[PDB]
Amino acid sequence: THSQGYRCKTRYCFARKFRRHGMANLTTYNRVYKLGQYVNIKVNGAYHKGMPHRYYNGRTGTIFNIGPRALGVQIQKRVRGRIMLKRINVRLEHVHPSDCRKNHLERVAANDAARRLAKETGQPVPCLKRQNALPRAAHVVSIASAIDITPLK
Amino acid sequence: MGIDLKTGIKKRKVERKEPKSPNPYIRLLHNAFKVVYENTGEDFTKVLTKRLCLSKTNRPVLSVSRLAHLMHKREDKIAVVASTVTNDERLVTIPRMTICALKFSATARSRIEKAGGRCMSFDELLAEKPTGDNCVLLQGRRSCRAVCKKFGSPGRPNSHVKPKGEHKGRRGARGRHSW
Amino acid sequence: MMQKYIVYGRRLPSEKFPEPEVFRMTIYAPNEIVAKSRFWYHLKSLKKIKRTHGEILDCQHIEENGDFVKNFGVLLRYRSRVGQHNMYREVRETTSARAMDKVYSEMAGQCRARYHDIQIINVKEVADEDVRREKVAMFTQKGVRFPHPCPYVHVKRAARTARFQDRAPHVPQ
Amino acid sequence: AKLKNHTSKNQNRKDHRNGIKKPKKSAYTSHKGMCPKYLRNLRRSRANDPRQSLRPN
Amino acid sequence: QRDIRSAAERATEKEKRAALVKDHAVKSAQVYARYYIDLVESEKKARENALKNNQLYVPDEPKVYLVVRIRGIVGVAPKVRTILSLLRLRQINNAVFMRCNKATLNALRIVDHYVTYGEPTVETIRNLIYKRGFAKVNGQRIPIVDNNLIDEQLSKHNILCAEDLVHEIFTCGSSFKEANNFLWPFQLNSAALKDKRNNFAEGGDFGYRGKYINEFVARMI
Amino acid sequence: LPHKIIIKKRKNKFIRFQSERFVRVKPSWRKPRGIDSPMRHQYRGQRPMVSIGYGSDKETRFMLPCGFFKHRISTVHELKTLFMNNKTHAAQIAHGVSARSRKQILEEAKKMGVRVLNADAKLR
RNA sequence: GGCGCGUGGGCCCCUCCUGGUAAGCAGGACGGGCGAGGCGGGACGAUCCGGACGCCGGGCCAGGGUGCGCCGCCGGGGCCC
Ligand SMILES: [Mg+2]
Ligand SMILES: [Mg+2]
Ligand SMILES: [Mg+2]
Ligand SMILES: [Mg+2]
Ligand SMILES: [Mg+2]
Ligand SMILES: [Mg+2]
Ligand SMILES: [Mg+2]
Ligand SMILES: [Mg+2]
Ligand code: NA
Repeated sequence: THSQGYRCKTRYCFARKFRRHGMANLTTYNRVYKLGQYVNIKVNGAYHKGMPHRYYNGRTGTIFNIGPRALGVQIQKRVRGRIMLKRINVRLEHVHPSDCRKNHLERVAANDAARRLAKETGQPVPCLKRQNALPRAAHVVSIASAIDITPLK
Repeated sequence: MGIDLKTGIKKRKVERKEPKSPNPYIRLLHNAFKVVYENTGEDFTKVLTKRLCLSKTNRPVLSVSRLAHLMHKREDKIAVVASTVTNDERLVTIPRMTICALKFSATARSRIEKAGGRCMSFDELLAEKPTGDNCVLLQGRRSCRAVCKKFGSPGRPNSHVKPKGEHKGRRGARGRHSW
Repeated sequence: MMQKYIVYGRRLPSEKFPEPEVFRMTIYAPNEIVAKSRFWYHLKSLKKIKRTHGEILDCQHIEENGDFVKNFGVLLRYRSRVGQHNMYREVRETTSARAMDKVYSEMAGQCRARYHDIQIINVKEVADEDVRREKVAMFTQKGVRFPHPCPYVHVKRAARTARFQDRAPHVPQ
Repeated sequence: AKLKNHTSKNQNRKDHRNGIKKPKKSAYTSHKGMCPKYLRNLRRSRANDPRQSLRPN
Repeated sequence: QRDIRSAAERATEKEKRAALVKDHAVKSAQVYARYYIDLVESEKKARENALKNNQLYVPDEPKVYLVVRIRGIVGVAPKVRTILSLLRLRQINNAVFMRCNKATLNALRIVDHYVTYGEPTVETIRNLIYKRGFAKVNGQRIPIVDNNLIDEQLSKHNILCAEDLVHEIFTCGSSFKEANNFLWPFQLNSAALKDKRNNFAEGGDFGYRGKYINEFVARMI
Repeated sequence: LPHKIIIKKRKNKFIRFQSERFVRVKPSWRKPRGIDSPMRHQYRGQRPMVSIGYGSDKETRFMLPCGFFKHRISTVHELKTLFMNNKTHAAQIAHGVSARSRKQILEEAKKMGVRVLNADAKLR
């Protein structure tokens, strides 16, 4: 039919991975979260309390509440021609920290370090801006070529 | 012909450029201050002309008590208001100040004349300080109207406004589970 | 109207292949854009190198002479409406670029095969003693003669301008 | 007499007509569902700070 | 903008600025003619020297394209509409300049069947700017007929006359963005085509043409 | 006074749709408004439609073929006043003025050097 | 942000599907069109191929074509009830 129970159409997204059944490792409980941190949502099918809805599987958001046992996560959801901010409570088995800012943090650190380095020696500051791949430059190649031909059918 | 003009472009906006009032005094003042701004480019004059174009619902009145409270660290400056100045009987005593307004109540005018203050007209402000040197521009609270407080949907969970008429029942008016 | 091009190409150097091997091919095409397209077409299929992973080192146009007449043998494969077939053809021309035009026109008129439906395997010049087809052979001999194959065309061509004439012209032979 | 049951044919075009509206910039800092003990401590720490307390005198 | 100086001071300073611009124009024209000749000669010499040593000389890749819109405005998909808006190609037979990166190249590939593009020559660029050049000033379309306008609007980027503008376009210098956006998109005459429906590679008309863009456009200026 | 040459973008009048087939439909212009109307769609064979664009150059709008601007009067006083710009304005006597008044007005106008467009009327 | 109208029988094309022997049949999906889009072409058509429109003079030319009706053609290679 068409019924829309809380867990409809979850035959594949809530199943365990191959040879990864059973209890979760203990790193999922003793890692530290702070307000404003970016996290990912991935549902674990062996834990049935604090489970988010199928819609939130594979989204990223920020922490707005640190609780005794659950976290509060803010997520942007599009509804028709508008975006709504949804706040949900998730238990620890369904949340992982997100590396969506690691590249920017490393870029900032490197930019500052390079700026410090050349100043002490006085060397000119290089360009600290990313470049989209530019066209190739002039160069010279050697020839030991192999003749290529088309085969018969 | 034959061009695309609706891809990264939005519809035009409508704003007031003229006072819209039949009163000839307001037309004269608006034109004079527009000329002054044309010949100097000063920001005070630009904001003044814009204010003179506003409608009555967007020009709330200002009291003498509020004016006194707003001139605490700047008693020597001139307060400029593009609205009427009313009286506040709740304030027994008022200090000495200079105010330029569109209109004054008879009582407010008399109270200011006593205490040694000065009530000024926009004509004299134009004559003396066209660019608003040593002047402060002030306005009232635009959200004070009783009509403004009834905007929205009373029956929704997240609104904080009251219905418009008189209601005597209980369904949906006694908590989130009154429905 | 074809030209002949020599194209050089290589895969871009990688960390585990600092100096990749170079490949050379001979292409007949109407211009150099088409020549490079066909080069990449064959390199993708034969060496597993796409245009995005490689680079073209040089596309050099080569002009022949064109004074005497030679016999050319062309080996090709083309796709029909029922699969693919091999084919050998013989043409008589002054240049190899001019022989390709004749071959393409014959394939279009007789088999209904277009430029992008044909693959030229090899083009070589044949001696008069090893010709395979009868038309080329009969034209390779000495002291060959025949009357004009279509003398009516001259008379027909002149009637387009002189619409009305005072007698029916004869066809000289 | 049967009529159509459902179509979403024109709905994506209507959504994009005035852009996709973003949320307000105050919805990100609401206290709507925060832990009460944290909120109470934040209130008392501010009030006792001389440099940021709004208590008169 | 309000000026404090009197009329005579403005007149005198204007004359001084005009003289400076004229001198700069003459110098730059001479320098750039020499530069173009030298570029061609050096490339030839490199080819010969490499050839003696059983080597191939691979020249530089194109840095700027000239892209022209060849298809109309009826029945266009949304993504194509957006991309064509971002290139400033809003009408059929308009043309623009474009720098080459992976970011721009991939978008061009997505809109391929609406445009044709290639690498221009100095002569094409000069003809386009001299005969069909207009400037975007405060949202108006102002004709370019003398070097005073260029100097007034682009002096802060060391661009003082038509020769500098041509050189900056051709070389894709450090001030390509400002110079390119200073120009209004070119409104060319109608185009002569072979077959609008297919790619140039297979005998059609849209896509990459290489150097044939020069003749294709020379018919249109 | 010299002026530019007068151009009329259209010489004929705009006739209402289908007014040649019925006496009850008058030729004065009305905008067609039917759901199937063929003149609303403007198919190739229909008659032209009114629009801004046929407008006259505003340098010569309202100018008579003689090159003057028309001014209607009915009294001798109306003539004396508001005819100091006699360069561009000519006088036209209203329909209902009688023969005696017309005589007086013509004498005054001839004295003042003002042109009269309908000078020959009521002269038998 | 305020106030307010019309609409709530839709249909067609491209590509992807479901029921049915099938249907110019019935039911769904991304994008476009007609509805509410003039003009040229497809002999002839609401939707196909081009092109989306103030009133005019001049030039260039898309799509489609160039025996005569009816504006506009030749040259070259092959086949041929
Ligand atoms: Mg319905
Ligand atoms: Mg198509
Ligand atoms: Mg008329
Ligand atoms: Mg109905
Ligand atoms: Mg049907
Ligand atoms: Mg209808
Ligand atoms: Mg439409
Ligand atoms: Mg004819
Ligand atoms: Na039509």
